[PDB]
Order: sequence, then C-alpha cells, then structure tokens
Amino acid sequence: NNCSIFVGDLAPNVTESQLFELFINRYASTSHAKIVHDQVTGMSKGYGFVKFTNSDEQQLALSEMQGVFLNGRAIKVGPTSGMSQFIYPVQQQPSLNHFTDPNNTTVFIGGLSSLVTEDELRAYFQPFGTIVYVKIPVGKCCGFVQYVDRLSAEAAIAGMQGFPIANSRVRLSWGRSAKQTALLQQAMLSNSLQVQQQQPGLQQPNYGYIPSSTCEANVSSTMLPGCQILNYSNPQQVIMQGSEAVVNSTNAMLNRLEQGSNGFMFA
Amino acid sequence: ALRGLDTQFLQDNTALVQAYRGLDWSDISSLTQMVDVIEQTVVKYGNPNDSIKLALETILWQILRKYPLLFGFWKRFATIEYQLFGLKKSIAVLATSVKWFPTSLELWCDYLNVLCVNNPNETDFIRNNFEIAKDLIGKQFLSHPFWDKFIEFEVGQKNWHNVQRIYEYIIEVPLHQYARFFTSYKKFLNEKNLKTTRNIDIVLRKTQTTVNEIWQFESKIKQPFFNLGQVLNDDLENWSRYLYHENTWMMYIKWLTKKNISDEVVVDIYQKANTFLPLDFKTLRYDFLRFLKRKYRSNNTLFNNIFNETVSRYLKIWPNDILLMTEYLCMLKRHSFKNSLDQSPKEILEKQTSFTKILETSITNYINNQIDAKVHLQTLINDKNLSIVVVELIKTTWLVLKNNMQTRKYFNLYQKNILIKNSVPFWLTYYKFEKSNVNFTKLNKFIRELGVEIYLPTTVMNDILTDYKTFYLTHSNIVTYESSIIDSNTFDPILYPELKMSNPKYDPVDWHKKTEWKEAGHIGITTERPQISNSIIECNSGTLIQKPISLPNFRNLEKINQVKINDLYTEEFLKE
Amino acid sequence: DSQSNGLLNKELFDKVWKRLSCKEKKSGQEILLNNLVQFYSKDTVEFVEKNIFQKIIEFGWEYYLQNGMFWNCYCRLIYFDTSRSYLDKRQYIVRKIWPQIDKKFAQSVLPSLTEFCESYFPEEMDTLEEMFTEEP
Repeated sequence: NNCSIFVGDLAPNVTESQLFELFINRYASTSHAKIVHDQVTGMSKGYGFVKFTNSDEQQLALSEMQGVFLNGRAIKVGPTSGMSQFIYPVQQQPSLNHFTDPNNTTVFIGGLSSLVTEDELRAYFQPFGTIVYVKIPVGKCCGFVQYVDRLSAEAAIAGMQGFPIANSRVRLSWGRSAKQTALLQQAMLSNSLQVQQQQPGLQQPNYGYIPSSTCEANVSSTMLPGCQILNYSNPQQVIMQGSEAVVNSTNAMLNRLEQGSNGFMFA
Repeated sequence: ALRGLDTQFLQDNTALVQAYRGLDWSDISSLTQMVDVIEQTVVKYGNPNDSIKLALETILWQILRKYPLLFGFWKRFATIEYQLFGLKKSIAVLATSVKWFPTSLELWCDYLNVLCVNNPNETDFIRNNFEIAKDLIGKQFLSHPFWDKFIEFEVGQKNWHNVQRIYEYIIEVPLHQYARFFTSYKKFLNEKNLKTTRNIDIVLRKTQTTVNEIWQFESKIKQPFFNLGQVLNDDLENWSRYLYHENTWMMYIKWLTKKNISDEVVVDIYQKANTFLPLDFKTLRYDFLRFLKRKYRSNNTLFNNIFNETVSRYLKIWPNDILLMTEYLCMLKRHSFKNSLDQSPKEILEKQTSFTKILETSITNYINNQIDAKVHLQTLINDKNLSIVVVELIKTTWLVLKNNMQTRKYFNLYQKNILIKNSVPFWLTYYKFEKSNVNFTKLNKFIRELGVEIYLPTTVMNDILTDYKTFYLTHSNIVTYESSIIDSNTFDPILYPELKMSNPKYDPVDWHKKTEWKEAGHIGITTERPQISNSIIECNSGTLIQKPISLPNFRNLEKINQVKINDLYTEEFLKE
Repeated sequence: DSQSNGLLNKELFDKVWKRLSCKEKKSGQEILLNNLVQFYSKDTVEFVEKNIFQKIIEFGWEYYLQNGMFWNCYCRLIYFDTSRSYLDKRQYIVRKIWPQIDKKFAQSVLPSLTEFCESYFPEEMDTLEEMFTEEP
C-alpha cells in the first residue's frame, strides 16, 4: 500500500535517524523515512515523509503520534496522501505471460520441416540484430531465437512472417527460454502455480549502444555520437566499435560468397 | 536413456533368477538381453560388468565370457579388476591355454601395467609363471616389473631377490640401476599420487571425479617425458576417462601427435573416441577428417577406405550436414578419378566426362528413386545434400567441359524440382554463371524473384544484393539502365537492392481489417482498436466552417476491453 | 563482346593503384582484388593480369606475397576465363604460378590456397601437398 505520513513543525536537532527511530519499531514497520532539508544550507525545514508498507499501521502511528513530544515540540504526523474531475488513470496487470512482457525479446519459431540446421537458422536471423544462441529442440520442429534488442525482434517478426523455410511456411510468436520452459513443464505436471518470471532488463540508461546494429569482427575511438561506441560481440563479450567494421564485414561476406559457391557451408 | 531404471530392472531380474532357485532359461535369456542392451546403451563399466561376468561364468558360458572380456577391456581401459578376472579365468582350458594365458596377460602389459594399482597383475602373472617349470620366464617377469614404478616396488624387488636363490645376483649392477630408476620414478609420481588419493572421495561433487588432480598429473606427465611418457599418458587418460570428456581426449590426441607417434595407434584411438563418445559433438569428427586429409599423402589404400567408413558413419548420424558431402565429393574426385598435368589431355577429358556422367546418372537415379547397392554414391546422397551434388555437376559441366547450352538446359531442368528450389549454392552458382556472362536480363529476373518465389536466407540475400550493387555499377551504363526501368513493378536495379535488405518479402505497389493496423503498437498480439469513420483530423477549419459537420460514425466500440492472442507457444509446444 | 571498361580507366586505375601501394595503412585491399577480377574475357583478363599482378610479381612486395587471398583472387581471375579450355588454364595455374610463390611464405598462403585447391582442383591436391611438405 505504501501509506505516507507527513510530520511537520519538527525541531532543528532532529535528524533522519531520530525520525526513523520514532516512526519504525513502535507497533509498526516504516519502510522509508526522509526529512526534507534545505537545498544548499543543509538544515531541516521541519518537515518529513514516512512511507510504510501497511496502511493500518501507518494510520495507528498517525493516531498515536498526533500531539506526541518530538524533540521538545509537537509531532503533527497526520497523513499526506489517502471533488475534482481530473484523476490519474489506474490499470491492472496482464499477470505477466510471455506475450505482454515488453522486455521479452526471444521469438518462438515453429512450422519447420525438421530439416534446417542451427547455423542456417542463425543465417536467417543474423542481420536483424545481434544474437546469443540459435539452439532448437530435436524432433519438435520448432526453435528459439533470442536477440538482445526488442526492436530487433519486432523487425524479425515483421519481416520473417509468411516466409517459407524449406517448402514449409513459418509460424512466428513469442515464448520463454529453455529453462523457463522446463520450469513451466515442471509446474504444469503437478498444476500448482505455473507462474512465469519476467526477463531482466538492460540497466538503462545506456548512451553508447545503438539498437539494431551488428558487428562481426588497437582501437582509437573518438566516441562520437554519430558513429557507434559499444556493441555486443557475435558468439560473447562487449566490443568497442572500431572504424574498420564495414571493411571487415565486406571481406567476411566476400569470403562467405566464395565458400558458399563451392559448398563448404550451407548458411 | 534412464540408466538407473535399467540397472534396477537388471538387479530385479537377477534377484528373480536367484529367488527362483532353478534353471530359468527364459529368465536367463531375458537377463542376457537386458545386459546386452545395457552394454549397447551405456558405457558398461567393469564395476557393473563384474556381476554379469560372474553370472556368465557360473552358467557354463566361458566361450561367451571370453568374448565379453575384450569388450569389457575396450569399454574401460583402466579396469584392472576385469583384467585380473580374465587372468584368473581361462586356466582350466584346452591345450592352447599355454598360448592363451600369457597372451591375455601380455596384452594387459601394454594397457594397464603402467598404473600405480598394477601390483596385483604382475603378482598374478608371476603366480601363473610359477605353475610352469620355466625359471627364465619368471626371472624376466620379475625384471620387467622391477623396472616399473609400482606401489610395492621394494617388496617386489626383495621377493625377486629372495625367491630366485640360483639367479639372485647374476646381474647386480643393471638390476640395481633399474631399481634406482623405478624408485626415482615412484618418488617423482608420489606427489601426483598423494594429490589424487587424498582427494578421491565419493561426495557427489568435483572431488570424486578429481579433474584438477587429473589435469595436474597430465601436465606433469607432458612435462617430464623421459622416453616413457606414452604409456604413462595413456594410463593417465584412462584414469581420467574412468573417473565423455572431449577436452581431455583432445589434449591426449594433441600430446600423441606432438610426440611423433605412429598413424595406426592414432587411428585406433580416433576410432575408440568415435565409438565410445556419444553423438552430437561435431568437434573431433572434423579434426579426424582433416587428419585423414593430411595423412592421405602418406597412405592411399587404407586411408580412402577409412574416409569412406567415416563418411558412412557420419552421414548416418548427421543427415542435415553439407560439408561432409563436399568432403566426400572431393575425396571421390581426387582418389578415384585422378589425372595429372603430365598425362595426355584426352584421358583427362575422358575421366572428367565419365565423372560428370556418373554424377548426372546418380542425380537422375536419385530423382527417379532408383537405388544401387553396389555404388556408395547411390546411398550417400541425401535430400539435404542433393543440391550440393547438383552444384558439383554444374561446376564439372561448365568449368571443365565448356558448354553453355547444355548448362542452361541443366538450369532449366533442375530449377522446377521441389527439394532444390530453395537452396543456397544452386542459385548462387546460377548467379555466378549469369555474372560471368555479360547479360543482365537474367540477373534482374533473379533478383526480382529473390523475395517472391526464390526463398533464400536473409544473410545470403543481403550478400547477393550487395554483390549486385557492387557489380552492376561497375559493368553497366545509363543506356542499358534506362531501358530496364518498368512501371508495372517500379523496378530500378540501383535502389531496389537497397530497400530489399531489411525484409525478405517486398511488394512493389480496407486498411482497418488487415494484419498491420491490428498489431501496430504491439507486435504478436492482435486487437481491433476503435476508430472514427468520418475523421476530420486532416481537414482544416477553413474548410470545415463552410458546412456543418455530420455526426461521428462509430465502429469497434464493442471491443474496448476484448483482446485476443494467437497463442502458438502453449498450443504447439507445451500441450503438443 | 559489348564489354565496357570498368575500373581500368585512366581516371580510375591510377586512383586504385595509389591506394594499393600503401599495403598497411589503407584497409579494403582484398575488396579491390576481388572486385578487379570481375570482367571474364580473353584480353581484359590479360590486361588486369598484366597491369597489377605481373607488376606485384615484378616488384615482389611483402604484403601481397604474404597474403594468400591475393593469389586466390589471381587464380580465380584466370580459372573463370570464357575463352580458354580447361587443360591449358589448369596447366598454366599448376606449372607457372605455384612454383613462383615462396615456400617460407606459404604459412599464410596455404590456409587460403588449400580451400581453392579443394574447391576446383581435386586431382591437383597431392601435387601441391608434395611441393609444400615438411622435408626438402
């Protein structure tokens, strides 16, 4: 619930530790407490906020601290939050499946003919973005393509939909990883919870990375914003983006054409 | 797959055969079939095979138990208990046992006598030699065991010096030098013995396997290689494999190749690694193929048959591979039909025409579903690896025989096939052929069909479009370019290879009911959003003031909370 | 055969040769070597092999002699001719190219030339193997 109480008219010799001792551990459990001090002087202005988890304990603390002796003066611990037309919109949650997760960047591919390999399936989904693994289940005619970016997954689904691989139309949707699929199979065999977990984020902001950018290959980088600074390596580590990237990619694609004209690789 | 359930079923069958207290020939046959299935499905270590060998020896099946000892020795090289059981057996045998008891022991002298726990095998061989009246063979067996670093080296030397009372000190200086060398080797290996014995304990962790102590012992054996590192490294590799590890096998193969060893033992070790390790590795098979391609210059008779057997063993387990078919075609074109430059050109042209006719007949028989068991090419061609055979046929036809109309006839014949219409090297070879010619109409017919009917991977399509943007800007002019521009499909070969890089499908030229309006803000999940039909957001108020605006027409106002999800992941993968 | 001149123009070939003379400072060296061999004629392939490749053989620069992709592009230039037969260009490539390259410089050429020899010259594999073997 996180009920907030606003203590006011406090004394000057009352720090955040004394307010946390007077708020928490007295028939309640205050989650946070912060006294609003001055911006440049450092002295307290006499006001402070205390946010607790339960609303009943915060209401009991506000009813018990109404007029209590706080450093020689009153506490005034009445609540701050909790007929206008304008109210903020409130929403429920979609219970966190693998469709309604905005951080879910792995695409479930199906409808295969049990004939495509892993390197060839990497070669289908390589220029859409950087990639981490292309492993597929055996005998299940399906697979998993996990990117790093979500816009790369959007481009992959918007381009690769309706594309027949080996005379067999593709089915693109969302899905979890292999460990989460094993956890869902273990929780669905007994049918107790069958709860999923959200995919972890990127610990944003990230100034250096540019989305939907691939690089296969000393480095004197100027770190200019028009170019690229950092990138994810192709398996995996973090590489500094050099200037001789399009040259190495051109040499790599010419080598790929030379080795694919003969039959040394099918991808 | 479940080895524990198979071991429990074998133990239950053995308990039923022991509780039946009779012959139970059907139960004995079922137990033998279960033991054979467990030996074929698992590694069949000596600790689990000892009870099976004791049951086979008690059932008067020594002719079948002697054959199982070789399989138990090949399954576990560090099985000294199985070697001791085989040396204790075959004693009450026919007149060839004097040729069989030593030959079963000396074969263990090069496999398990280099270990620290081989003190009992030498004592069993000396006890077997003590039954005969040959004192020279016993003296040679005592001199051979005293020169090796064993556990009871001093006790064995004292027993060899006190037992042979007539030949105690015949050669004292050489036996003393051999005993001193064995004591120095034991004092050098005592550090690895204390590092391995004080850590080997079954606690279901890395200490029971002792990979660190085995790696340190392998590094110490690779460092102190004083002309005896081969057998010591083999014993260390057997002790590390007994306690599936591809890294230790690769390190042992590198140590055997660096020590300049013979090709026969290396090929036997490669065959044992291909047989004993499970499939889906794809790490040592290519290294073995490269070693065979390197050693084909030394020998050509056995190496070609070994490469054919390796290709037959690899294509039966990895059917979707494509480099193995290229290696097999290269080996068939190098070994079978060889023609140097010093020979006559007529015989070389006849050999090339015969190879092209054989490839064309193999492709026509595989297209017509007609097999020939006498030819290996009828069997080894798979439907995944048929297009690479077509590419080799096109290459041998056009780059050797020098015919254009025949090559275009093969192109018109083998483009309507179902299996090879969506293959990379066939269409890339057609692209290189049309690049070799000066024409551009077939090139534009190829790159216009490159996203419509010719379905290729996106990286390959990007490479073809980038190579066409490289080639066309350097070998064409505006006179050819302006005649190629058509307005039916807005096709322009300068700009059209740039837009087709992102998406594989691309059309050149009722919106609210399509599959793009519905999943615009979020992909994967479809929804029918409400909109206004007579929207006035585009008309300026200078035109909307001219007449009063009608009522807003509404649609999709009954789906403001309803959303549907095409859940394929649960229905096709979880619930099957 | 209605073949217009590409990179081998008087205002274009000098700009390519001014970049190819650096050998360590300017990247994109093999891109030109793979894109100067896309003519496939009788006299134009001779022209390309006379202007740059014979000149690299005459000067003997270290960077192009060390790299095997240079000799791979040079063999691809001759082997995809549209006027010669198979036996004459095969004898040309085997006899008058492979003894010309250095034996101690083959450590970086053999991973690039072995792929070309496995590609197009199957019976010429053991001949090239006996020329680059471990013993004299």
